[PDB]
Amino acid sequence: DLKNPYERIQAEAYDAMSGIQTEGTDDDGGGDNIGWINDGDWVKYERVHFERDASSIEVRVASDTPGGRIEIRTGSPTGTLLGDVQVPNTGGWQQWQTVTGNVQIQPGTYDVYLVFKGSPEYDLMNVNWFVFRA
Ligand code: NA
Ligand code: NA
Ligand code: NA
Repeated sequence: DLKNPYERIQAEAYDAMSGIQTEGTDDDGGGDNIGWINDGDWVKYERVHFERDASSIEVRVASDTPGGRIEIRTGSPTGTLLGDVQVPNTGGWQQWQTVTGNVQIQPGTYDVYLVFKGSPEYDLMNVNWFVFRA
């Protein structure tokens, strides 16, 4: 029941969340995405085990609005920021692109949170999956 950050983790496979909902995705491979994302919402993935330092994250995203950003934190939604990712308008809620951002994560096992940030006035993005790189 550990999660491997160096292979895709599906965003709907969260252990806790605040503010979001899931739906079926039109992205290739099918499956699901999280959506209805607003400024301050988050998702938690428990027991994510890094055997080696991570230096970036890659996230599969879509947005019909101006987008926003994803903060990577551990331990709690307020835990130290380890990196972030900018998410642009992609031309629609099921128009998918992969974005990346730097992180610094040392080996260990963590509760990983993706915390969504942007304007409070519109929903920000959809997320299919994410994966870290060393
Ligand atoms: Na929301
Ligand atoms: Na960044
Ligand atoms: Na997914």
